[PDB]
Amino acid sequence: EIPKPVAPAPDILRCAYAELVVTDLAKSRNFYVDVLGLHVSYEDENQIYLRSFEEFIHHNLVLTKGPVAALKAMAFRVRTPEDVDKAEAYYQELGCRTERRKDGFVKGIGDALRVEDPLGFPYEFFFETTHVERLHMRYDLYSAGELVRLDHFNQVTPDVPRGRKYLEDLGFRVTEDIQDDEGTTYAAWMHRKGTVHDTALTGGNGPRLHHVAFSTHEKHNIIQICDKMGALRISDRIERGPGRHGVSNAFYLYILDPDNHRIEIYTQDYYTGDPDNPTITWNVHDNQRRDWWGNPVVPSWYTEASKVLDLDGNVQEIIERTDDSELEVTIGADGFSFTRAGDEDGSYHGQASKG
Amino acid sequence: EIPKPVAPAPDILRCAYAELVVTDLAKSRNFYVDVLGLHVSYEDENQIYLRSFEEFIHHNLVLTKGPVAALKAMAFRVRTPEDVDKAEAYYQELGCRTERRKDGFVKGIGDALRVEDPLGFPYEFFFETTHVERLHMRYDLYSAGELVRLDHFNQVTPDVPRGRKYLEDLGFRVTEDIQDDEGTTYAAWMHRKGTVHDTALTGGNGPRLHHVAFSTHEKHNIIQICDKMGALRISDRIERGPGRHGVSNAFYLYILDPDNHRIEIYTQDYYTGDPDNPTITWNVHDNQRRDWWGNPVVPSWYTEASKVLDLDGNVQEIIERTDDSELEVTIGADGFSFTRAGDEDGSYHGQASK
Amino acid sequence: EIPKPVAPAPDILRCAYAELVVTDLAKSRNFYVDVLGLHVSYEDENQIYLRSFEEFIHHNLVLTKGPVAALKAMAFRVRTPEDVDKAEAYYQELGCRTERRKDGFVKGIGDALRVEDPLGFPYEFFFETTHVERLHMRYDLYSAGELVRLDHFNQVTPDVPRGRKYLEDLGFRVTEDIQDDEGTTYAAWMHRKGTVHDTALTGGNGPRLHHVAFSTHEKHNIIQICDKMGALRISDRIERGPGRHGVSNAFYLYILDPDNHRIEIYTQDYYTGDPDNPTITWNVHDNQRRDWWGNPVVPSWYTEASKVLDLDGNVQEIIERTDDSELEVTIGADGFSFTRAGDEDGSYHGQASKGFKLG
Amino acid sequence: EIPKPVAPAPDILRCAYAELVVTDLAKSRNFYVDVLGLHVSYEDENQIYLRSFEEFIHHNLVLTKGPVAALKAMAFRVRTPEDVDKAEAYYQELGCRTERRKDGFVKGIGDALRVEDPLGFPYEFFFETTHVERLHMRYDLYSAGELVRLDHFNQVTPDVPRGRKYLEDLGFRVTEDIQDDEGTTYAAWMHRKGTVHDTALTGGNGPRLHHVAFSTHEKHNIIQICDKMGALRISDRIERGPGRHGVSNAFYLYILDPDNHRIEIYTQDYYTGDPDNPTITWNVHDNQRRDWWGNPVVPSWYTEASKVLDLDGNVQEIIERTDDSELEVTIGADGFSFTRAGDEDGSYHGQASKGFKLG
Ligand SMILES: [Ca+2]
Ligand SMILES: [Cl-]
Ligand SMILES: [Cl-]
Ligand SMILES: [Cl-]
Ligand SMILES: [Cl-]
Ligand SMILES: [Mn+2]
Ligand SMILES: [Mn+2]
Ligand SMILES: [Mn+2]
Ligand SMILES: [Mn+2]
Repeated sequence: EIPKPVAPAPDILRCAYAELVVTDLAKSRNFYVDVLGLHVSYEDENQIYLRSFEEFIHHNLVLTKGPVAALKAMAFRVRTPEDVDKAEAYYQELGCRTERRKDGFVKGIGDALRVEDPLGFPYEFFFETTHVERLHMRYDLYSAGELVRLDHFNQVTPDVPRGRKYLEDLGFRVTEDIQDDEGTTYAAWMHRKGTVHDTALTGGNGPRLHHVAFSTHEKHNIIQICDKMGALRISDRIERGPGRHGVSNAFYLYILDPDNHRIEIYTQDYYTGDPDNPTITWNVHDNQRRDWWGNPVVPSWYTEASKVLDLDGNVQEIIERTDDSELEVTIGADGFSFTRAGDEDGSYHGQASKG
Repeated sequence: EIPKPVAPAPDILRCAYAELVVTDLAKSRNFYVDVLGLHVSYEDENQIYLRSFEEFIHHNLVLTKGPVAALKAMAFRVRTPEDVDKAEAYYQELGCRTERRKDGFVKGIGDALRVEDPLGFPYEFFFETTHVERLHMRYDLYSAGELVRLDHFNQVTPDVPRGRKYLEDLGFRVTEDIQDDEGTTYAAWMHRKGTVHDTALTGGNGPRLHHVAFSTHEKHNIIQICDKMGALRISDRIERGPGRHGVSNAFYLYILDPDNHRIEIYTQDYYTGDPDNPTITWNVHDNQRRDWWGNPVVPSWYTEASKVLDLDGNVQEIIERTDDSELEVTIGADGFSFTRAGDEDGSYHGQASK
Repeated sequence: EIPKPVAPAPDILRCAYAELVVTDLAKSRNFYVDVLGLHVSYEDENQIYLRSFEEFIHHNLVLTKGPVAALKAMAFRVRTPEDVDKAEAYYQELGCRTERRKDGFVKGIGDALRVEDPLGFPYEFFFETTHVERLHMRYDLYSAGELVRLDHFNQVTPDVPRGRKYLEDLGFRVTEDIQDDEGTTYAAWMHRKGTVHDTALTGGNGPRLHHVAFSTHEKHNIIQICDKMGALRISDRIERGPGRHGVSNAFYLYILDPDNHRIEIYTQDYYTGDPDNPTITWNVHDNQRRDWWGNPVVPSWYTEASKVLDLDGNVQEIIERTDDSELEVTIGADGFSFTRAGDEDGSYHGQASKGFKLG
Repeated sequence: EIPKPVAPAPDILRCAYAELVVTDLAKSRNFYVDVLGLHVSYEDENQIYLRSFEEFIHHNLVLTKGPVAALKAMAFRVRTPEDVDKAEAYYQELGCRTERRKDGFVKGIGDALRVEDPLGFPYEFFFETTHVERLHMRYDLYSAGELVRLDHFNQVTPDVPRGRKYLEDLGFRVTEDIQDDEGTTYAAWMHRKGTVHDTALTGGNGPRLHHVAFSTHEKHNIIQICDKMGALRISDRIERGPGRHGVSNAFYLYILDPDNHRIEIYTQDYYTGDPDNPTITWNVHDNQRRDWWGNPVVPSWYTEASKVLDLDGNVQEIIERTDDSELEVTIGADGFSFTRAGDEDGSYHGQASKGFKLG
């Protein structure tokens, strides 16, 4: 349904940064800098530019003060300056609204193209960026919970197959998905950089941003984030986890920022860079697909997500999913999940796992 | 109201082993050897004797085939042979039924006393045991989920202050407990060996054995047990966790064996060996007391536990707790918990967290 | 010196496998399977095919019985079948000997090109491979020392800049190097897959193979390998480490197989996939460049490496390095190393760090 | 030849704290607080009082400014106030100099006894101490290299059996030792608290203090301390390690403070609280006894140690060891070590393991 342009797709390297609108810059600074330990590349009264421990581009996260908390831009770095031209022609062919600024939208980025994409998301494509001191060996700064890289974005959208075809045309390769036996797709993960993903589509009402994810080196670094949150008596801002994912095989944690923006901490997925990387499809009723240990997924994880803005800074209208709901079919009143396919023992009827 | 005997208490070193009755020995062997990686000290068609990586006594766990799954004995090692005689005099004065076997009840244990204690639990006291190869440097045998020591037992009993005073008289020192402002005690942790505990009392219907706990070296060893259970498609046997405890500060996991005996995997609690070790009391409504990260405690954790046997091998009758229920006051319809004391944000009412 | 062909370079994905010749197959199997825990894809009386925990191609290591222990092939996977044709044309233009086998040189590989490259190394390029069960979530098999991926090769060659230019034309990008203030390059690291490297050049007499490297998930996995070697009373086969590298920032260990092939265990380097990834140059006299903690580099690490074979299976003759020796200028008799640039305190004159001298 | 007193020994709980004299209080503070992350209980211009993450007594380390860097006191906590009286009666019957202060020698300690013991060391015994906030759940403060407990002291003394007999009479139980086949003892480890040790004797010229040891939770915490020292460009202050010990089975690191006082970081030894805990005796020529991975022990580890003070604050005279030297018999020019007992393969003669000789 989204047509494949004649124009060549831009060569996209990876997810690079997100710009998030926040309502209280000081509260958000405390969360991202004092709790999570992200490093400040630049800040003033209106914005905070933050980067992970191993990054050399200017930033991985921009917090911009504004009236309505929302995603303003999800940015991907492209391989060459000429790929920004290619992006612009590609989205024009798709009949999408675009805006190009030779000196960038945010500090530390040069020539950049922002677009309202066919799923209603604000994508940015850029090459030029101000290099900063790469802190990868600054063990004098290293926190027990250190965030080392930006890993991926996750987007909520009502029609996953529609979105998947579009991202595949753009060069993303699907690595894992969740489907049922009746032709419904609930989620898909897709990559450029050779990890399990750079973005993912989660079926639900949208456009909304589900989360932004950062990596740590080791599993104990994620445990430390939880332990620190207990010590600060903000354990209520731990939403889900820590756990092992089924899809992706990564160790994970979901926490909530002061404006409820969801942040995932993630580590130790696998290499997907080969072009015949085997795709893995999970059944939606498999209770090890999201948490490998079978821990229940809290309904807020399925229902809550962040608003996204269009290029004028207004919130995008939400379009309702009409396909089956992953919440309803697994943990709702008529839901079902299994531990072992075909075994009644360890299955759950009309409720979540573990009691 | 259990009287302190005039006879001197035995000098208890530590928790040493449990004897669990299991209904299918082969299934049980799979779980404890093939899944959990415990080391075989002896086996035959009726029993399997198992030890942890760093143990030098004969075993930490005896699995005995029997008709009804139950705890048969929770055993403590005493300091000297003469302490077995002390234990016998002590429990006799308490009015308890005792049985002394000079050659032991199980293989690899010598002179031993088993008793039906004042709380209805089958306790064993022994000194003599057959030493075996201590495997602590056998990294050729080390598993990614390696269980390295036996850490503690946890007992369900209806009146916590009654049992606590009894265990204090026996020389156990309380390290942590959970109470409310009305003065109810819901749980207590107490030690001999200088860790947070050797045994613990959980308020509930009893006597029942809540769990036996083994320790690992590191947190990732516990993660691996979860990951392995996923791969074996037995994730339904993960009951609760993994988590960080409030009480004890240990990283933890609870899993269920084939007869629904609960095993805890545990690491990185703190030193309690000083006699004035500060005792920590948590409020029952504090949602970080059990899981520090505020994860909810599943009802089964409060309501399910193993039967225990008397010295004839019959199941001990159960006494209902009359004091307030921790389940009811925290996650029941009239329950509540808080993240920050006095703050409605982050509080849960008639509802568990998350 | 090595000219850039007009013919386009093949699109190389990653290092994929090495074929090592071994003298006693059972002894080598004991090391790679029983000690290190690699997974057997296939074996017979002549060869063992092994893969890492997360691999889905047929193998990462082939062990082949032969009279003389040596590297027979270092293999790189290319993006498409047509890239194997490109590789053949590209190396033919370079004037190199090449051999094309439509059904592969080893089991589990299809159409494959082997070349004697301009530096004397036996490279293989292929696309087609038999997929196997990817064991990445088989935690029922996971070892305390589990090797999860093949990471890189490291090659000993006398003229590092000559080889560096050749690999750059082939599309490898240099991520780090070691140089001095007098124009000498002692080593360079270069990648295709977006980690610090897929291969590396170490200055010395060559061609010889320095090592093949496998990665683990965490640092404790590497510690466990050491601990297990102690328990098996083969700690004499731990050559160097464990440590933190300066170059690459990875945690590491070097061990020696039964034929003295060196294997590295490696974890937690950083992302290099951006095309303007900053290139890091370390000075050869910086005592934190190889081991970040300043631990001395044992002389065998600089002097010993494996023979490599030509396409006929004969050993390649060794060409002597005439550029300065990293060993000699850092830990030799007239050597020098520093902890802090410009500070005499924490410097070493004519011996290694931490109170040691060359044996 | 130290007789067993008729007076009963005090009941000793554990090692509790050390008082180290340091020459520059600010530079020592940088090391212990800014580099190592210890927690300040009290400080002024003359002294800094430091504790570990899980401690509830007032301190584990007192840094006292003075002209000559040295150990001033190694303190053990006793079980009851009455045990301080017992310590006094015990050491008086041994004919040792004692000094008793009802209000303590350092802040946060009450009634305390210091003695110049039969081996020349300044021991303190106390019960009373000021309790402080136990930081064990303060994960808002927890550093990547967090030191969680004080674990042990290690003493250099010329005659190990003489010292060991005396400590056994004091209630310490030997867990491990190192000996040769001709009856020389090189080192012994001994405990009260149910870990491998609270103190240890290392054969050498003495009295000198070899080190004080702190524990971490996990192995990666020790790795971080090394990594941080590299980042701070003070890797020259990493003396030995990191490694796995043979004796004790603990993961370890040795670093040097600004006055060259040696600090060990240590984790994951085993339980010794049972009274028949099996001893382990290692052969001095076993190259896995100190480092299980066979890494060489730097000569400074055998030769260098801190001065100790008498009760007047003057340095104790040093007595030379007449028994054989562990350095000499293992890594010296006539030394040897083995990987496998009886096997020439993996053995080292007249040099250290891994390819080094003494610097
Ligand atoms: Ca020069
Ligand atoms: Cl998920
Ligand atoms: Cl709990
Ligand atoms: Cl290196
Ligand atoms: Cl040692
Ligand atoms: Mn995610
Ligand atoms: Mn427990
Ligand atoms: Mn390497
Ligand atoms: Mn020590």
